[PDB]
Amino acid sequence: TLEKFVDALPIPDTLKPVQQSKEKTYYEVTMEECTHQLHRDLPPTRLWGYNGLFPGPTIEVKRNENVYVKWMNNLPSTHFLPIDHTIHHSHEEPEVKTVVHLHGGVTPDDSDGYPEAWFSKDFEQTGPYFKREVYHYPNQQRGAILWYHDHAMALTRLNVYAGLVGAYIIHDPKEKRLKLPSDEYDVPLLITDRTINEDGSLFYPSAPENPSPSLPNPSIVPAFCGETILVNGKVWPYLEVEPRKYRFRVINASNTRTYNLSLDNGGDFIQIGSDGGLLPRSVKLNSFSLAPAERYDIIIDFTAYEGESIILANSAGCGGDVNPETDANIMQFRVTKPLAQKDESRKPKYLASYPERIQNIRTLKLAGTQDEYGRPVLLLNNKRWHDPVTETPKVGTTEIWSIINPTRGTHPIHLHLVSFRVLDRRPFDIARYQESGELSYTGPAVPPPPSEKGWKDTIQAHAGEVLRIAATFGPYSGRYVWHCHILEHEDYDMMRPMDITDP
Ligand SMILES: [Cu+2]
Ligand SMILES: [Cu+2]
Ligand SMILES: [Cu+2]
Ligand SMILES: [Cu+2]
Repeated sequence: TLEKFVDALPIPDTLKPVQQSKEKTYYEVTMEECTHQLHRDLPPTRLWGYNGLFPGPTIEVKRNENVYVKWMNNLPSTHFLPIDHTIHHSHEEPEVKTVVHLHGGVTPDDSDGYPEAWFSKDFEQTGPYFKREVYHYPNQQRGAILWYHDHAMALTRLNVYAGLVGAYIIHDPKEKRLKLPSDEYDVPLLITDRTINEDGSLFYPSAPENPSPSLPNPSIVPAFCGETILVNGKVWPYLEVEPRKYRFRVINASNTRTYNLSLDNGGDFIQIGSDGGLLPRSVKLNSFSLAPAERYDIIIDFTAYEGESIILANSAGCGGDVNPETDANIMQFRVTKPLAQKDESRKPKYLASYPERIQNIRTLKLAGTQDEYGRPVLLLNNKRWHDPVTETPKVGTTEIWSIINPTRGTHPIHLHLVSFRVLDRRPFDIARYQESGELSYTGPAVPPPPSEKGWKDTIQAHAGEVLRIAATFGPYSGRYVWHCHILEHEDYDMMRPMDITDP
């Protein structure tokens, strides 16, 4: 049992380009097995990290900066986490496959990290949709918090759990005039839950509880809940802050876990941004939900709290009620850093302008069948990944997607390429829907909360509700994906191709 708040929060260094001109910025990032200490009292942990770091280096770019990243695999030929060879069928494929997805990137399709565009060490073998070694990110999109992570077919949950996550921030110079906290007062917080063995090794389950002797071994599990919470690669850390305003880029980089965050003194956050950038107006919040892959861009004002220790707390359980001594804690702010200068930052109310013909309305069901071993296989609209593509929006057109969730839990649905607006949620009769396919509403539609009135790319589709979103598909055409971002679901098999067409 690990003592909370004994290690300082690491802040990943910002990556430096290999080459840079006015016309092009070129980066190199190599996936490496590495070892890092995750807590004062733990032996160092074997991890996989981008440039050997966990989290990977923060990448900072400007809006419209012409950026290239050569993501390279220099990993061992065998995994250290348990592979289930039964969940995917294919010559010999390598055991360790990787591909990097820039989550939220407005990105040409062959640079988006398609799950079948994977590569092994030194690109020796490549998947059937691989086109290029050096990914192109034109960054023609709103300032926002993005993040990058592995997306390889049938291995995403393992490769991400291993450590392959990092932040990517797009800065729009037109927002500088808002005077939001910046530089050292603008800090990413990548939250990852983990279970760690006494010898410092990562624990990831090789089977569910009570496995039959015919269940494959290893077997995928449908959800993972870590015993410990890390921020920026350290267990239950502390951060010393100045008594002033900070901006935090809060990223949920966990496999399954949803957080519900608050400050233990009852203090408020100010939300300034969602996945897709600044909200139209700042939103004062006492708490917020944060499902896998969601980002909240927030201001915490420590001005009136000098000397205090304030816990970033969590009320959401994972596989049970939250434990006050463990997963109810994220990190600890200590307002004990002297002011380096006057706080000239602002927490303005007016942040951005607010968020068209409906070409199509797609009705989509979240469901799942059972495999020959009795395991649940989670599916989008009862199709497998490999089935012919059905979500085929036309480029430059707007659609409404109506996501029906008759399952017992929330699924955070992510669409690549685009960000979208949230229209509403509406409860329905689950038994009736399961029995007949008939959708009968048991309540009026509810508009999104203020947090969800801007632009999103990953959205909680709660149980027994229809969620409606609207997106304009573009600016690129090509082969992308949409999926549940619970990685244990994604990999078996809650992920579908999404082809944006250009007739
Ligand atoms: Cu993602
Ligand atoms: Cu994505
Ligand atoms: Cu799911
Ligand atoms: Cu994805």
